[PDB]
Formats: sequence, structure tokens, C-alpha cells
Amino acid sequence: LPTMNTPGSTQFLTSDDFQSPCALPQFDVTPSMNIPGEVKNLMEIAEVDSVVPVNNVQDTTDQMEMFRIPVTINAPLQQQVFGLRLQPGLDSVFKHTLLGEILNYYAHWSGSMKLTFVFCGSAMATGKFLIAYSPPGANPPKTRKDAMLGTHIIWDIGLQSSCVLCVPWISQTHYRLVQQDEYTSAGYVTCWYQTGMIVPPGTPNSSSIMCFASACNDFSVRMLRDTPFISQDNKL
Amino acid sequence: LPTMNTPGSTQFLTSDDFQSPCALPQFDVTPSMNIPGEVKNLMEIAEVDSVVPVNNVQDTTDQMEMFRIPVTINAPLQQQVFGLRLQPGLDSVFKHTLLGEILNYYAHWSGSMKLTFVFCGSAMATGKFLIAYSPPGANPPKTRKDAMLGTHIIWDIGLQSSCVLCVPWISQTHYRLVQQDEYTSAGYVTCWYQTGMIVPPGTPNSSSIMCFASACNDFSVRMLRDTPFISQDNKL
Amino acid sequence: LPTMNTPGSTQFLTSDDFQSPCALPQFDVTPSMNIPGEVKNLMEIAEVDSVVPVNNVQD
Amino acid sequence: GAQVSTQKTAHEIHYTNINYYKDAASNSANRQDFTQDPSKFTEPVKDVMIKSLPAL
Amino acid sequence: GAQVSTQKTAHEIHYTNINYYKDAASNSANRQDFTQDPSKFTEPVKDVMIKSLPAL
Amino acid sequence: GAQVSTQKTAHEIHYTNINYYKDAASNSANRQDFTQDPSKFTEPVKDVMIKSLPAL
Amino acid sequence: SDRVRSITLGNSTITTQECANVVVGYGRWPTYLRDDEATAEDQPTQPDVATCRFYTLDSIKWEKGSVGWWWKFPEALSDMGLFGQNMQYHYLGRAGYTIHVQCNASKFHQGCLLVVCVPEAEMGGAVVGQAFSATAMANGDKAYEFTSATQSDQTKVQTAIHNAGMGVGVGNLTIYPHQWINLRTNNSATIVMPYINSVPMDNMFRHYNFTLMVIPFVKLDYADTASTYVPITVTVAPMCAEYNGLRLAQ
Amino acid sequence: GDVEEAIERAVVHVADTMRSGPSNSASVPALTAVETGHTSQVTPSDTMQTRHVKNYHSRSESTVENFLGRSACVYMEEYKTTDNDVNKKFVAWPINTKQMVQMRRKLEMFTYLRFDMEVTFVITSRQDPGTTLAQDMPVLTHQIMYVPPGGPIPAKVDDYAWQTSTNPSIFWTEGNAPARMSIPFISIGNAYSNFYDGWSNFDQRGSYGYNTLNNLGHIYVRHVSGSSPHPITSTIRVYFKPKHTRAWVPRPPRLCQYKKAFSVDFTPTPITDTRKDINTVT
Amino acid sequence: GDVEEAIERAVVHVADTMRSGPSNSASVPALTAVETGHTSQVTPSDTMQTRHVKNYHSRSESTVENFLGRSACVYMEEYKTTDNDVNKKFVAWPINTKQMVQMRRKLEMFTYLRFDMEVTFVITSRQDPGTTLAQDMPVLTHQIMYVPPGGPIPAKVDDYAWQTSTNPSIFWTEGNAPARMSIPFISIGNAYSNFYDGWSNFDQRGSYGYNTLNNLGHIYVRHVSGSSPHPITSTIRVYFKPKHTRAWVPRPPRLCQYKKAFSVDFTPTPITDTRKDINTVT
Amino acid sequence: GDVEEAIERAVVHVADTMRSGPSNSASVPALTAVETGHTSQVTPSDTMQTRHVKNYHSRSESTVENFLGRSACVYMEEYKTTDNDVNKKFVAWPINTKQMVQMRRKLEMFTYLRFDMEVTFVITSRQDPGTTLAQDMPVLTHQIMYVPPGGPIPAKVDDYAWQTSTNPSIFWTEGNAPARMSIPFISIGNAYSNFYDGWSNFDQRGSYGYNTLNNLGHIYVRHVSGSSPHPITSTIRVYFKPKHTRAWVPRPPRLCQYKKAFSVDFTPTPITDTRKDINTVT
Ligand SMILES: CN1CCN(Cc2ccc(NCc3ccc(F)c(F)c3)cc2)CC1
Ligand SMILES: CN1CCN(Cc2ccc(NCc3ccc(F)c(F)c3)cc2)CC1
Ligand SMILES: CN1CCN(Cc2ccc(NCc3ccc(F)c(F)c3)cc2)CC1
Repeated sequence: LPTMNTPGSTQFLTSDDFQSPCALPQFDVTPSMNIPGEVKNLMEIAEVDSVVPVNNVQDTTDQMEMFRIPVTINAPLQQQVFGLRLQPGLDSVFKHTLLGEILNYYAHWSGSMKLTFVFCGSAMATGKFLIAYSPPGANPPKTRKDAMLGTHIIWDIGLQSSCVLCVPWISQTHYRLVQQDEYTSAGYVTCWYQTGMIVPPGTPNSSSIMCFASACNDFSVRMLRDTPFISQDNKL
Repeated sequence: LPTMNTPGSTQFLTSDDFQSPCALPQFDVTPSMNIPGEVKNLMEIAEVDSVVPVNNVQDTTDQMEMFRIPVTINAPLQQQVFGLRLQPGLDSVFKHTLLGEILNYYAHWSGSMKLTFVFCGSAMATGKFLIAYSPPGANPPKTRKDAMLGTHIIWDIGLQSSCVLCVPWISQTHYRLVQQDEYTSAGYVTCWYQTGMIVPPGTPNSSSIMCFASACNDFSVRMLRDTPFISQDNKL
Repeated sequence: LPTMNTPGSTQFLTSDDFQSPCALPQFDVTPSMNIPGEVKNLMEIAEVDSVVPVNNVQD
Repeated sequence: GAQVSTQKTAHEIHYTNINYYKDAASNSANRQDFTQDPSKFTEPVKDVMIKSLPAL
Repeated sequence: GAQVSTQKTAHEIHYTNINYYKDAASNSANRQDFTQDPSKFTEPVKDVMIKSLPAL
Repeated sequence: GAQVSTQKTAHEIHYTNINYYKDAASNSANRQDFTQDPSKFTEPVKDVMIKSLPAL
Repeated sequence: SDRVRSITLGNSTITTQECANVVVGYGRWPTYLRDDEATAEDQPTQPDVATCRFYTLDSIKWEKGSVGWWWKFPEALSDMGLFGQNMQYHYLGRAGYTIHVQCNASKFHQGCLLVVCVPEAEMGGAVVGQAFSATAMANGDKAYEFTSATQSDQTKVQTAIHNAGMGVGVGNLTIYPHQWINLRTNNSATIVMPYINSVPMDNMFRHYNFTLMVIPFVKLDYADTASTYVPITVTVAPMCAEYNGLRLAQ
Repeated sequence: GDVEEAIERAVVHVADTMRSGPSNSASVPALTAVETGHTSQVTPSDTMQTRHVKNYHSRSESTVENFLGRSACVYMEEYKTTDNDVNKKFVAWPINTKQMVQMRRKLEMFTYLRFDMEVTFVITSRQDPGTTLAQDMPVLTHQIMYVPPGGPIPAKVDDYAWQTSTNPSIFWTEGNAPARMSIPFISIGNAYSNFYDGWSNFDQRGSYGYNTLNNLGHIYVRHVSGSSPHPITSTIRVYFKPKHTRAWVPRPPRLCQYKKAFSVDFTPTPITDTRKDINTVT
Repeated sequence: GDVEEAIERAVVHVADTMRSGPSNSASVPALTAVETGHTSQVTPSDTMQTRHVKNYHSRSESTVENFLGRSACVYMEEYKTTDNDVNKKFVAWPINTKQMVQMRRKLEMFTYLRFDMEVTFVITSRQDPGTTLAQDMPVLTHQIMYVPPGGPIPAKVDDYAWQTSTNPSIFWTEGNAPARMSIPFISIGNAYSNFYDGWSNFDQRGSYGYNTLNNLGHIYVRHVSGSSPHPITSTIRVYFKPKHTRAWVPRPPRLCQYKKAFSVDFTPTPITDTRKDINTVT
Repeated sequence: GDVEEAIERAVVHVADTMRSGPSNSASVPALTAVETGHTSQVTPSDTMQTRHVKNYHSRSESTVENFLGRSACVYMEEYKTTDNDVNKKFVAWPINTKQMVQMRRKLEMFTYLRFDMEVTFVITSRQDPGTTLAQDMPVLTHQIMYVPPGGPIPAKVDDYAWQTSTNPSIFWTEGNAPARMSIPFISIGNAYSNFYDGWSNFDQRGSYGYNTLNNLGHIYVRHVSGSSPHPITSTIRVYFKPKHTRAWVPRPPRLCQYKKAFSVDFTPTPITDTRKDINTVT
């Protein structure tokens, strides 16, 4: 049977799909068992919440402080609580979160994101907060009047101790690079005092807030790539 | 399964069509979008008009002069306006036109051609011109009496400011070489004063004409070849 | 797909018949024309008469 | 005994496969399955909660 | 699951193709399409103009 | 899409062929044609001449 | 007669009593974004009428020695009515345009102009291997001058006319949508440009969708008249504009 | 039955976005309570007006099958064709996936795994530097032998154990394509376990950790009969490519650098990098 | 279903020529007006008497699929098996199609492209000149590794990063056929863009031009374990061959010579060559 | 449609011989008149008694398809891997079939031809003699490039033109099977012409003969990156094998020896050899 070999013969491609002989013919495998918790797609992991270390103040003697956002009883009428860049795969804030780890194995990502905030103050404390997402622009917001123009939600603290801000997918391209740059910026997220925190007598003067990050049901990734966080110099 | 390798195995041919493994299995491509202006054949480009730099007088201090064919009020009864060889892929006139560029990527060509002339004089000016195409011969025409024997059209200037001369495909062979020689000559094109240009008082004494070149609907090319116009000496 | 190469692989036989890739994909050939005098077998030539030089007299 | 199935491609295509070996471990990767269900890790609660209704 | 189609040749012839890989990107070039339409670049005007009739 | 035809052998046998490439120039030589006609070069006269009858 | 055209967008109207047909991009009329092609999630804003109207973009003077001009869009309309405000306040934008370029002269004048819209008209610096600021190529609605001679200043773009500042033969620009203004038989050119880009939407401050060029192929000429120059005016009108991603003003 | 025609899997695209208008009601999708351990299922359509969008994106590339379906180096070693030390002329490697960091971290995102294995070997040779190098040697040949647990182990290059009668082996010659084989699921349990929080002895004594369950065997490699007048060094790389994978019980990815090949030992690491203050965004 | 039998595409021949006779009427096909921006559709049959001709010519070879369906070199580089400089023993190339002039010019005739890619690698080796060359070395082996953006980058030939667990790689041995792979459409946008008239930062500052959208990654190559007593130099050539191509918005071909690999900078050039006078035809 | 089953061509055997007996009549088959230019169609049955014979002979091997369906060398040339003269490190051959005598004579029996072409390349290398030969070099690689007429031509081994983007090329490595390709009918006319009795210029001046119609292009070959410490010489042979052949207008075979590669020039030759006298038969 005449044949001719085309280019690429005898090459070893690490991502190929070919049949090969079995070294243990007629081997009897152990019967399968349905262990609880089967996972069939990394996105299932990506949609689970995880705590975001927003308090990276370059002066954290205690590591656990990175998860607590301070709040005080008496503050100016309009004041900023926190601010951060929306670079889930590159920014130090989201770099090591449960979501960030998954993205770092890929190059492209798209879809919406969820930010959940939980107030861990006293039961008698009360307050209102404004959380806003500002699409990409020449300058990030500096005052509440600037922030309130963009997408935002007014959060009221009561019996329900958690509020969810859904960051919509607004982009000129179907996908964004994990190694984000000026071209594919994503914007900023900031939180401001709406009314202020009020407490009755005999309560602590400070409280804390925590943030959770997760992906919506339209999120997706593409182009598998080797993560840069882990490295070695010598064989173990 | 017995087999024998025929000659040509393990060779790399730059114009082959073979299946090869995919390095990114199960990759999800971005959805397609219908951008305006899809092009499916280089001939579609080849049929668009483009300005022909006919005025190559070896003394053009200003480059833009190459696109203007001078015309004067008072000229001898019969005088030549311009003349050129019909070598769309080789002659300096057609070398860099939108049509010429496409042909230079090929070796053979065939079909008819269109030459369109537009009079850019004043509205009060008038005149008549004779444009003739002379098939290949021992000698190009020297006087209007010689030119008028071959294919030609009498152009009258009026409300319609443009006239089209269709150069018919007259050849002994189905195809012609882009690198034309004596064997596969194509002829000459010349333009002569039919009546002369007349102007009323208070108008400029000179005018200009422009020429456009394009391919008809029966034009075609063959044998892809690397163009010679672009070259480099060192890696960029 | 397991396979084994038989003797004769990678040899170049000048009178073989195998398919090979085309170096000019989707090339448009010139239309055919029926030129007079097509010949389809050398015997057709062989049956035409020709003069025989019988007088080879070395002088 | 050949199998014919579609191959990955937006909205703008068949390949044939045959198995040559007698052990299922020799087959090629079956990377064409895309079914998934995240409710196992995102909604592990006992009583279903409606998003519109209050959590508590 | 094999495809049979004609092959380029004036007026004077079949080849078989089978796909072996599960990704459409692995297929061979589909250089058999010859449909084309130049009106997009040659007649982009709004009002159709008849060649016989005057332009203006 | 396979072609089956006889192969050359006195009076004492099939082979299968399949085309793999999309250009007809890639096919193997079609050396199985044996039709021929020598009258073009041997009898180019205008008036047919019967061998039995005199030439003139 | 087909020599008369009238265009009505928003609360503005354009009437030309002597003109050719209307070129229409690559045969595609402007339209809104479809549901099956969009990517952003939130509701868009569609302030028709308020933004889809004609805006005259200053005026140039055509002399015997003029060489040409260019404008870059949509940055040219950056501070023109509510269009500018919407572009400032939004992250993403999308809109087609209708370009109308007027130029009238007596029967005794002669000249010819080329009007062409070049998408993705990337330009090179005057001195190779030297960057330039975003001021030698677009500064609002003001027009920019081409140069007959080769440019020498390192802070501005190469203005050599015969290369179009793009490294291509100027005579080959006919491939793009275009029209000619020939003083013999024409007074204006109309081009309808659909939204052309590699993505459904894009920011209008960072990306120049397309460039408008006016080049005199046959220089203006006249004799014994009191008129010394021929003014040229450009008018533009966004069509089917929609914005998205509301944010603080830039 | 010349064609089976496997039915289409039906591309599973991600969820679309439905048009939403202004609302004013008692329903409060935004407010929830994370104390329940339940992740909110809100969508952008529930908090701001949105247009209708059809998403053609797919999550094909994020499947565990594709995530782990890439060959990766797991071990490399060198052996000489001729030398004074007997132990230096062949390799003896106990099989384990903890030697190389990247593949280890990839696997360690799941507690239990069950898959077939595809093994590929890349072998290269080089002439050792020296004063005299002029020699002529034909092509070399190598032997790879797999010894299940409890089998005899060779002690020298020319040992009798190299006459495999039941142990599978591969003979390979340089200049050809790399060797390859397929290995089925060979665990005594119902699934491979990356972690094992337990001891070996029933009195909570002895070996601790995943080292207890590692009993996959050994791999030995040698030059068949090459013995050059001058030393020649060869290197072998082993690549693993899981197939038909199933995974259970995901766990958070590792953060601290690895330090031991058979232990989880580590050194405390900061949670993440720092910035000027809580408001800095530049 | 053993045969599908794809229907014929039906050879599309060019238009024929219809017989035409003498005419005398008010219709004037020749006269037109280019001011409309509309190219005339006249044919030779409309200006002179013509015979009936059947054209069997076809435009098959002018399709964009065939025009771009040719492999072309896009990059070549050299690396030594052994040397003092660490950076000289391996290659690190950021992927881009602007390095080699011919392929660049071919692509730059269209504003937007969308295609699959077929990549082929040609590798050759040679012994460096020197005083002593007598040595014996087995066949060499090479590794090609592709690193998507943001992944770890090796810093030396024997770095840990060469243990690819997710990054695709190819191991190739000299004497065989060239390596090859297929790459799908991997753009974040809906199509590759050859030109980009815009900036990186939202305030119209920073990088300018097509350099902003180039984020395809890197390619690294090295000798697996070859380390000769004497230096050996190798060269690698990379060939790209688009497949399943679609193109949009044609633009005029470039005229001025290229001068930078990441910019459109150029020097003014004459429109074309000159001749004696407007009438010279010899 | 799993089988087409092409109908048999029906072996065409030669004519049989029919039995003939004594005859005495006015018919005279033997007598004819060659003045008409008509070759007699008599058979042995028409002049002597014959028996009935069934002929199973066939003329299969005399078909033009089989006569020309044999590969033949058409050109060979040598080039060195390293040398002082730049022009000596690569080959540049204008394509033509008149260089080698046997294949030329075979083709020249027909005035016009039309066929597909199958091209095969045989490449061999050898070390040049010298005082010092001890060296080690990996396998070499070669590049073959085809340049249609009018394309750029390289001027040195490392010229930019070797980055083919549209020109087809083949990269080949020693030790494998010879390279091969198929070429369709690429003539501008309706058939190749071996002879052309005409001039180039319309005034009967300039080049004369078949040299005028030879515009098939060039072929260039070089070592990819091989540059040895000592010279290495390589030779390339090109073989042509027509397919799907058609021929027209046969002409008598040539008699005089060839003397020029682009002309019909010759020296007068005797018709044939001589013998003692007209009656000598020994
Ligand atoms: C404790 N488990 C051990 C298995 N390990 C994964 C694993 C399983 C099998 C292998 N190799 C199996 C194998 C495959 C092919 C062979 F030739 C051979 F000897 C052994 C490698 C890693 C996860 C942790
Ligand atoms: C800005 N665009 C970038 C893409 N460029 C065309 C292009 C696209 C992809 C490639 N190569 C893709 C690729 C293919 C295979 C690989 F292994 C690999 F790492 C990368 C080359 C050129 C046009 C301009
Ligand atoms: C004047 N004709 C020229 C052709 N000649 C026959 C002939 C035709 C074509 C060829 N080669 C065609 C060819 C085939 C393959 C290639 F790569 C290439 F560059 C050229 C050789 C001889 C008869 C006389």
C-alpha cells in the first residue's frame, strides 16, 4: 500500500490525542464507587465564595488583619471605606483568592463577577453604605459625587447582614487578558459612607466588614497556561 | 498491516494539505461576528478603480504632478496627448497601481481592461479627444491617421465628465506573462486631439486629465509567485 | 493504529505510481483545445511508411 | 465498525474514529463531554431558598 | 463516515476524505469554495444606476 | 468512495483505489487506456480506397 | 431629477441642489447591536435625536497652494453637544456616521477633491523610532495640514502627501469608500459609514474608528475674479448611537 | 453496521442575559445571608436594567478532562554508558508524582483521582568532555523495565534480572520517535489518593502521610550493550498524561513552596502582597 | 452512512462574451461619471462588435484561502548546546508576525483576519569551527515550549520551568520529519487586527499602534540534555500557514520599505519610476 | 456508495489472422500506388495461404502514457556548505527540459504536449578531501525554493528572500526518503511546445527558436544553516515524470547529436552505416 509521510511525523506534541498499545493486557480494574462530591468542571469551583484580603496596608503585623475592613462611629459626612482595581488575575487583592487561582491557569476570561459584603458588627449597630463600580476611564473617582454616577447599590444594614454587588460585564471585546494592561482595563470598585454608623451606649466603637468574591453563571476562561506562582530551583 | 513508504515521505512541502494534531484540545473559539466589508477573492479588489501616474516626465519636482495630464488651449491640429505600453505588471506606469500590485503576486494573467478618463477642467471649457488602442505590431503609431486605424473611441466632453475605453482581450494565447517580453506583447494606448480645447474669456489656459485603471469581469490570474517590490537585508 | 513497515519502504522506484501532494493548490488549468493530429500509441507512428536506405555500398 | 461525530468549531464537520486495540485503556481521550452541575458546592443547604424571597 | 467530492481538473475524478481528530482546527484547508461578489466595492451607491442610462 | 477495477494479467483480480488530495493533479497515472486509431496517419486521403480495387 | 438630495436627521436638515448619489460604506446601512452579538450585560442607553443630528465641524480655506487635510473621528466631535457629554460619561460607545463635505464655486473655477474615509488609519512618526504625543494627530475639531515636502520635525507625524502618512501610494486610496468633488459637475459628497471594528463596542477616547481625508488631486485655478479662496465645510451626524457602562465623567 | 454515528453532545453554551426593566417591589434579590453557607445566585439582570444578549461562549476548555489532559515531566535522571561506579550506569526510580512541582500542584487540587495513564519517554545522549574524543560508535539502544512491587531488582547493568519474562519492557533505538505506552487504573483502592491523614501501624505509629499508600513499583533503565571506549552520558525524561479522568472533593490550591518530596512540610508565608494603603488604586 | 458524497461546488467560470452588432441609439454605455464613486460595469461588447466566446477560465487560485494558504518563515534564531553565556543557550521569542517582510506585507492587505494556524518547525545543527573537532556524539534532541501570557518564564537551560505540566510542548529528534501542530483561533476579540489606531491608556497616552494588542505569548527552545565537549550550534525556523481564512476591509498594499518591527514608521518614497517624456513608448 | 466499481477497459488485443485459401481473380490487393500518400493496408492473408490464429498480444506498453511515464534526470548540480565564493554555496537553475540528452530526445518526438508533472529530488553529501577531517556534525537540512517568473531572486545563502511567504518550498533532512511534489499544467498556451519556428519581435528580429517560450521560472537550493568547520559538498538531482499525457503531431526522431542546450544547431551526419556491397548479407 503506497504511502507518503507528511510533515510532523515522529514529533512529540504534549497535547495530542492518539491511541497507543497497553502495557498490561487484559487488566481487571477495580469496580467504580460513587464517592460524594464529584467535580466535572473547574468553573464549579470558581463559583464558590472566598474571602478577599482587602486590607493590604503594608503594615500588617498580624496576617489575619488583611481580612477585616475597619469602620468607625464618627467619620466625616462623605468618606471612602476602600478602593481597589478590578484585575482578578493580576491585582494583589484577588491574586490568591479561590477565584484568582483558577484564572491564573488561563490567559483569557470573560463574564460577570459577584462581590458580597457581610457586616460583622454588633446587633444594635446600624448604618448605610454606597458601593459603586466605575467602568474604565482616565481617572478613578475621588469623591462620592463622582462614584455615584456609575453603577452602584445602596446597602442598608438590618436583619439581613449580607449584600451582593453584581459587577456587569462591560467590555469592548468578548474576552479580556488575565495579564491585564492599559488596553483591556476593567475599572475600579469603591465603597463610601452613605449615612454613617451609629451605635447605642455600651457597644464597641469599631466594627469590621468582610468581602467575598465569586463568578456568575456566565463566566468562562480560555487558553490553558502554566501558573507563575509556584517555582523550584532543584529537584526535590 | 504490511506497508511500504513511497518516495516523498518525511518531506516538508510548503503548499501541502494534511491534517495535524491540535495543541489546545477542546478550545472554545470566540463567536463569529459579521463585520462589514468581507472579501472573498482578490479579483474583487482588482476590479476597483485607481489613479494611474501617467505623467512620468523624469523632471517631476512635485510628486503629485504624476497624476495630471496637461492640456492647452492652442495646439497644432493633430497632436499627441500621451502614449504608453500596455504592460500592467511590468511597465512603470501600471507597476504600482491597485491593479498592478495584485498581478505582481502572480505569473499569468488574461482578460480585458478598463481605462477611464475624467476631464477636470472648467465647466465652460469644451473639446473632443480620440483614444485608440493599437494591437501588437512592428512599430507604434506616430500620427493620428495611424492611430485611428485600430480600436478607438471618440470622446466628447459635456455634462458627463467621464469616458471609458474598454481594451479588448486580443491575444494568440489564452494567457500572458506578467513579466512580458517580445513574444507576448500587448500593444500600445495613445490619445490625440480630435478638435482641440476651446475656452471663453476669463478662464484658465490649461487643464488636466486623470486616468483610472481596472479589470473587467472576465479577468483572471494564475501561478502564485513572490512579489519583487519588497525586500530586506537584515532581521527587523 | 499498529503498523509494521515492509521491505521497500522509503525507496525511490523510477516506474512507480503513487499519489503525492500538489505544490500549487487550486490551480486553474488552461482550457483544453482539440489540436489536429492527436497520437495515442507509438504503433500508430510505427505503421507509417518510410524510405529504406538499401544502397549502402561503402562508396 | 466506525464512529462518526461532530467536531468543535460560533455558528458557522465530521470526523471518523476506529479503535485498534483490545483494551479500553488504549482509546483516545474523551474530551467531548461538557455536562456540569455546580449546585453541589454552591447550594448545599437542606431547605431550598428562593433568591427573591428573604434569606431568613 | 467518509466524504466523497470532485477534484479540480477544462471539460475532460473523485477523492475520499476522513477526519481523524476531534478538533475542527485539525481539518485540512477547505480551498474548494469559489463563490464571490464584487458589488460591495464596485457599486456601493444607494440608488442603482443602469449602465445604458446616463449617470446623471 | 472507493473505485474497484481489474488489473493487467493471457486468459488465466481486483484492486481498490482511493484519492486523498483535493487536486486532480495528485492522482496516480491513468495508464489503463488502450484505445487507438491509426487511420489518421495511414489513410489521410479524401476518397476512401478499397484495398481489393485498383488504386487508380 | 436625481441631482437634488435632502437628508433629515433629528432636528436638522441638509439640502443640496447639485450633488451625485450617496455612497453607503461597504453596502451596509448603520443599525443597532443585535442581542445575539452583544457582550455587555447591562441595559444600553439610546438617546436618539439628542445625539443623532448634524454638527458642522469648523471650516478650512482652499488656496492655490493647499495640499490637503485630515480629521480623526470620533475624537473630532469630542466637545460637540450632548454627543460629547455622552461619550465622556460612558465607558463603551457605538455609532455610525453620515459625512457631508460641501464646496461650491462658479462655472469658471477648476479643481478636483478626493473625499475618503480610512478605517484604522494608523500613522507613522516623522523620525523613525521616535514616539509622538496625542496632539500632532488629533486635537479636537481643528483640521491638520498635509505637507508637500518631507516632514522633519520629530514631534509630529510624517506629512508627506504622496505617501498619505501611511506608507502607501496615495493613488490607491480609491479602495476605501470615497467620492470626488469635481467643480465642473458637483458641489458636495455624501458618505454613510457603518460601524467597523473587531469588537461589538469600544471606548471612543482611546480608539480612532476612522480618519477623514480631503486631498486636492487637481489644484484650484481661476483667473480675473474677486474671489481669492474657496471655503470648505464638513458636517457629520452620528446614526444609531448607543452607549453603555455609565461611570464618572472623564 | 459500517457507521455508528455517535449523537452530538449538543454544545452547552453559558446562560444568556434576559432583558430587565425598572422595578419597585418588596422582593430583594440583592440582600442575602452568607451565614447559611450558601452562595448567592443573583445575576446582573436582578440589580440593573439590562439588554437581551445571546452568549455563544462555552466552558469546554475548563473540563477536568482537558485541564489534566496535558503531558508533563515528572522525573529526569542521567546514566553513563561506561564508568567505574556500578550504581552510576543505570537508573532506579520509585514511581511517584510528587517530584516535580508544577504537575504536583495541578494534581493536588483534588483529593481523589481515577484515570488511565499515558507514558512517554524522551531519551538523549551526549559525549562527555575529555582529552581524546575521536571514536566511531553505531547507534545506541536503551531498555526500559517496569518492576511491580515485590519483584526482583537488578544490582548491576549486566544482571540476570534484565531478561524480563513477565515484567513489561521496551527496547528503543535513537533516531526514532519517542517510546510510548498506555497504563490502566492500577490502584488497589477505588481511586488514587493524593492525601492520607493517617498512620501505618494500627497503634498510631510509624510512617505518616501519603507516603504510606505509595506502592506503585520501580522503573529501571540501561544501555543494552553499549560500552564505548570513552564515556557517553544519557538523560531520560518521563511524561505522564492522564486520560478518562474523574475527580472528587476539590481542595484549595497550595500557597507555600514545596520543600519535601514525601511530606507536606512548609514554611509560613504571607497571605499576599501589600500596597500603600486601603485607598490606593494607582 | 458509509459515504456522505459532498455535492459539487459547481466550477464558477468567468463571464462569457455575447455577440454584438452595429448600433446607433441614444444609449451611451461608454459615458459615465466617476464622481459618484461607482466603478463602471461596461464590457467590451458595449463599445465594439464582438464574437461569441465561451470562457472556461476560473478564479480558483485568487481566493483568499489559496492566497494566504502557503507556509512562510516568520522567525529564525540560533542557540548553542554549550557556552559560557547562559542567555546564549536557548531562545525566547515573543510571538508576532511583523518580523519577516514578505509574510508581513501579505497579511497587511487586510485590516482584520480570522483563521486557524498550522505551525511547522525546521531545525538544523552544525559543528562550530575550532582547533580540535574529533568527537562522537549521539543524535540530539530538542524541546519546544509554548508559554501563554502570564506564565512562568525559564531563566536558564536547566530551569525547573522546563517540566511543563500544562504548557504544551514538543520533543523532537534529528533525522525525522519536521515537527508540526495546529492552533485554533485564540484571539480575545472577534478577529485579529493588523492595525490599531489608538492608545493604551484612556487619557490618550502610553503605547501607540498595533503593539498594544500583541499578547500571544512566548516560545522557548533548548537542547534537552545535549552538552558536547565542543560547541554545537543549532538553528530553528518557524513557519505559519493560515487555514479556514476570512478577511475584511481590504487596504492598499504598502509601498515604502519596512524599518521597524513594531511600528509603521517609514521614509517618503517616489510614487514610481520615470521615463523620458509623456510620449516615449520604446 | 461504498464502491463505484469502474467498468473494465476491455483488453484490446491485436487483430487476428483469418484462414485463406487459393485464389484466382481480378482483385489485386498487392498492387497499389504510394503516390497517393496512403499506406497500404494489406495483410499476410491477402498474398499467401494462412491458418487461423488467435492473437492475445496487446499494445498496452506502447501507449504514450506508458512511454513517457518514467522518471528521468533533467539536471544535476553541486553546492558547498561553506566556501569563500558566495555564488558557490547555492544553485540557481532556470527550468528547462533541454539539458539532458535522453529525456530531451524522448520528448522531441512530439510537437505539442500537455501533462501533469511529478518532481522528485535526490540529494547526497560528501566530505571534501583535506589535511584535517576529524569533526562531528549533526544531520544536515536542505531547502528547495521555486520562484515563478518575475519574483525576487536571492543573491546569497543568507538573503531575506529565503523567507518564502508565497513561493512554495520544501525542507528536507538527510536519511529520509527523497522529496516529491506534483505540479499541474502551468502553460499560458493550450499545450507545451517543444519547437517554435518564429521570432520574438514583431519585425522578425531578436531571439529565435524554442528559447522564446521558456518562462517557467527558477529553482534555488541551499543548506538551511549548516556551516561546517570544514567544507562539505552536496549534489542534487532533479527527476521529471509526466502524468496524464496527451501528444500531438509526431515528428521523426532526431539523428544528429545535440550540441546546444537552447538551439537546434547540429553537424551533418551520414544517413546510416555502410556494408561491402548491395548483395552482402553475411
Ligand atoms: C498515592 N498516589 C499514587 C499515584 N499518584 C498518581 C500516579 C499514579 C500512577 C502513576 N504511574 C503509573 C505507571 C504508569 C506506567 C508505568 F510504566 C508505571 F510503572 C507506572 C503516576 C502517578 C497519585 C498519588
Ligand atoms: C496583532 N495580531 C496578532 C496576530 N497576528 C497574526 C498571528 C496570529 C497568531 C500567530 N501565532 C499563534 C500561535 C500558533 C502556535 C503557537 F504554538 C503559538 F505559540 C502561537 C501568529 C501570527 C496578526 C496581528
Ligand atoms: C518550452 N516548453 C517548456 C516546458 N518543457 C517541458 C517541461 C515543462 C515543465 C517542467 N517543469 C515544471 C515544474 C515542475 C515543478 C516545479 F517545482 C517547477 F518549478 C517547474 C519541465 C519541463 C517543454 C518545452
